[PDB]
Amino acid sequence: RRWFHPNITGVEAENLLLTRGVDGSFLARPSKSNPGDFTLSVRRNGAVTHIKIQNTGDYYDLYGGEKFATLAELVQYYMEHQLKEGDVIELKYPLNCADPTSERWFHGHLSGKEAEKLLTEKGKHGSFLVRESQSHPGDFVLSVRTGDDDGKSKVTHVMIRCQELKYDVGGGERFDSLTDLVEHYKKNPMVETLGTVLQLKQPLNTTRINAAEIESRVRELSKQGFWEEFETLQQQECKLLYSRKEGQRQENKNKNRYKNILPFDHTRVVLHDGDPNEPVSDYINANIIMPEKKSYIATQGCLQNTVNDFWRMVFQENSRVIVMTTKEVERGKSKCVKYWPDEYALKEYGVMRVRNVKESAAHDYTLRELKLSKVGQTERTVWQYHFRTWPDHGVPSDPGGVLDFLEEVHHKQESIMDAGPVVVHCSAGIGRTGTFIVIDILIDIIREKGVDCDIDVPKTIQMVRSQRSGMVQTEAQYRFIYMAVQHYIETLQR
Ligand SMILES: Cn1cc2c(Cl)c(-c3c[nH]c4nc(N5[C@@H]6CC[C@H]5C[C@@H](N)C6)cnc34)ccc2n1
Repeated sequence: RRWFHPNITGVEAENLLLTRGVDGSFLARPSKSNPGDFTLSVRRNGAVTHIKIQNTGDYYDLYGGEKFATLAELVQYYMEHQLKEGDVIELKYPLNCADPTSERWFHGHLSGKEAEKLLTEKGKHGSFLVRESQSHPGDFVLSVRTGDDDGKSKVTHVMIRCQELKYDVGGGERFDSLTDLVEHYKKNPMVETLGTVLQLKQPLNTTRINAAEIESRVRELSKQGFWEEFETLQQQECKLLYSRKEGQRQENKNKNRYKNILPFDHTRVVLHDGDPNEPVSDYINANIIMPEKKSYIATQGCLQNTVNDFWRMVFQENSRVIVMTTKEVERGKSKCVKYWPDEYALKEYGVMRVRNVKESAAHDYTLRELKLSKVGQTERTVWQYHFRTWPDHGVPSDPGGVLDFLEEVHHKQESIMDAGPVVVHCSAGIGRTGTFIVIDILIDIIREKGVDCDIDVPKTIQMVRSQRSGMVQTEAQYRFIYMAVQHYIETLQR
């Protein structure tokens, strides 16, 4: 993902493309002044075009292009394909960024003893970091722990010289960036004169906190670090380009809200017992999310033609609780089509039958008590929690309403013996959906253990993002997750 440049200006972008690129060269970059705006900058015919990519919380919307779950999936699509102003714009040659500050292992500011302490306390064999030299202004230091799991372990420091914007460990190959240097010694470890192999197995973990000390961390990230932690998470999304072939089948194209926002094959919900008189009846744009007790299905808002599939899914998976994350309509646009009957009414949805027994309004949500059964047979109650007050852009300014909602959703789920996964949906089913599920996982840990458990917010998101594309869309959602955790801890504290 070296084609993303976190700290580049528009003019820097043009200059790089003109001086270091050719026709078909391209890079992506943030706007500083605009929080979820991105720019795809592309060279064509000796000039540079800039293409806006907007993300308000639900998807990356490329101007004159499609909607995507991640910038990595966006770039892969166009590099393997179609993008137009109405002339075609080709993405051929990624223009690679040398900037180290979005790498997990980069801690510019760290001193020598502080890096030793951190590796001593948090680190294990093969834990490493790169820091700026304090003794040699402009050089870097590689600091690596090796040993058993005393004096059976040690920290080694390797000096990294910077000569003419190339990095080296004192001999051999000179690398054009610290990333290229680290990737080379990750793959081909340095061996000390006396045998020790300085293996670079994992970056030092600096994001795992004890839950009690959330307020400390939020304060620090608020000085921001929030943006820096988030971009470092985003850099890792290139590890998550898993196959989505079932969703790409012609038979399944019009079962997807957005043609290119698709379920990973390895976690998609497979529907059995379908209409035998219809070719592909096993597909819904939905994934199982298994925290790595309570599981989830993350899915899109229904289309007219997928409402029947949605109820087949709820019934098959034994789900008893549905969370809806959007109004039916927002900004005059359909965000989640109505798939339930009016209050007191009864409807058939293919082979499934649903009664709406009772609706109950709360401040931030409406609860619908639905009864689901198969025609001709099986009845169970499905409790649908329809969150109604999420703003149309951005995130809520206070997390109390979301937390009070998830607390109630949690207790409903826990009250029903052997209930299946909690269904969480609407819109594309990645942004708000991913935000609600992550908050839910984190608060669950804390509810079971207490204020003195360890959480790792970015680790948790990456784990959920490995099970559905782009779960948690924006920096604002990312910040909102930390705020919700912070707030939960305070209400529990006393
Ligand atoms: C499997 N897995 C993936 C993970 C990722 Cl992506 C992170 C993570 C996200 N953002 C970070 N920011 C970090 N920080 C700031 C400040 C210093 C350090 C480095 C970088 N300069 C940004 C560290 N880890 C992270 C943490 C745990 C993970 N587990």
